[PDB]
Amino acid sequence: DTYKLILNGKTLKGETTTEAVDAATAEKVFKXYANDNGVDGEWTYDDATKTFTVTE
Repeated sequence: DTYKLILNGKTLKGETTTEAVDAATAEKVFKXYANDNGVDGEWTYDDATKTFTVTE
């Protein structure tokens, strides 16, 4: 399935999707997009849209 990440940095904002078998593969692609943009923060998940958000 298509999983999405919304990257909500303080100033650096972005979005990305990855095709993955499970959510917690997608989350661990997304944490390493997030951290390697140099952006960390609180993490949420929306099951209905398969979308993570990291908010700095």
